[PDB]
Amino acid sequence: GSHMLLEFKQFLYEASIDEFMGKIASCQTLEGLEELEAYYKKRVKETELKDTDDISVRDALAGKRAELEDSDDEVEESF
Repeated sequence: GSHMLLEFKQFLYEASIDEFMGKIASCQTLEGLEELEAYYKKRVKETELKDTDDISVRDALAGKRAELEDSDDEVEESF
């Protein structure tokens, strides 16, 4: 069946944004987005993330961060 093309961009350039942009768009909490932000920083030495993931996802993750930071009304700091 299907496998990595080994000599092309395409399989990586789908890789970048396949669930992660959803995972941040769904993060529901800045405190979680920030854990996603640490998990992004934890991961991308363990793999590669090219240019493509980093901009697309960060601009979204940071995209959400401002929203979520408006949404700072989170657990125990405000119950």
